[PDB]
Amino acid sequence: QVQLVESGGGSVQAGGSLRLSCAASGYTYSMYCMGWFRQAPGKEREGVAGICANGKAIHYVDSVKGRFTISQDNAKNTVYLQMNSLKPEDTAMYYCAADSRGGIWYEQQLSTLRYNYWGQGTQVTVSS
Amino acid sequence: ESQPDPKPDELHKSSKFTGLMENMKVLYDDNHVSAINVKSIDQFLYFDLIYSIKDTKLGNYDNVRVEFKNKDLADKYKDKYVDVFGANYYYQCYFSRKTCMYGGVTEHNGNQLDKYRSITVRVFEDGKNLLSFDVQTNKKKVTAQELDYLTRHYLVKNKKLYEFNNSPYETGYIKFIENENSFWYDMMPAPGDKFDQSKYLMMYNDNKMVDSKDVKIEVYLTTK
Repeated sequence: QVQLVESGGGSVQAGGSLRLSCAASGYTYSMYCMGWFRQAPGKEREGVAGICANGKAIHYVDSVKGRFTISQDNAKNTVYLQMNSLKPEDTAMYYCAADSRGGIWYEQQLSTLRYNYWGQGTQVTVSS
Repeated sequence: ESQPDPKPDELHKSSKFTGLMENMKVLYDDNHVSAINVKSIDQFLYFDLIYSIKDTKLGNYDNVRVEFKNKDLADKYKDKYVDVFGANYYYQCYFSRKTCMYGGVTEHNGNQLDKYRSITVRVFEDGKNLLSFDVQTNKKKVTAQELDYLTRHYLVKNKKLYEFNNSPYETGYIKFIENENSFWYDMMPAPGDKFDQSKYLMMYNDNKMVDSKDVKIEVYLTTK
């Protein structure tokens, strides 16, 4: 059984930085996709960043382009999210997702459909 | 009778495909449905059948929608115990846990072999035979799809038939010979920056079969 355990969430201030980490375990095979999603109370779950095919395909949602960086260490089987220039808008529960199905699904590549495995998330807070 | 061989400039050129070849690659890189002696449990549209087949390895599907060229093919296999083997897709799999494929269905009964049968692939690069290798099946009648998958799956590993962005090879077709008669498939995507997985795999929806004893396979690639 697959397990995703996020960490590194915190309570920062406008213009601060956080680095999310997720420890993936329980499969022994290679994951094709790994990504970061976020959801606030009220709003639907949104895909933020993705990294697929040994890091060959990185996608970001427009509102985090240039501020967030997804990255991967295959040695550790960890995925990271460097979150710079944080804003109140970024306040949410952040979830790591994974998937073993291949391909770059045009425009569906950061949808929840793209991923079958999910962690329980880590809270992020950004205060004005 | 025999299908004629590719005319000049009939074959898709990989240099004229400007999209991500990854989406072709992942169809033959460890991506396949396989099941023994199963019967359909349901049906969505008139030209498909649904099987309860569990992805034991990765758990990406519990049900498989097998899509045929016509109603007759579906009607034929509806209540039959069959074996399923083919390349599946998820992106734009229309099925209102799930995955789609085309054809890849053969009657189980009277089609099994006591032991596995070997078919030698002869691989040509710019006319020269540099590589040969066997594929194996346990079926007297086996789908061209099954053989095609097995061949390309091999070639994706060793010779990098397909890569994330583009192929080392400009053109490629896989040819099936039975006695005199033959047919072939273009292994390269249509030109443009849009590759439709579902559209490409639809070539398998005729459920074309060959005798595993008589069939020879030839792969003709050209370089850049």
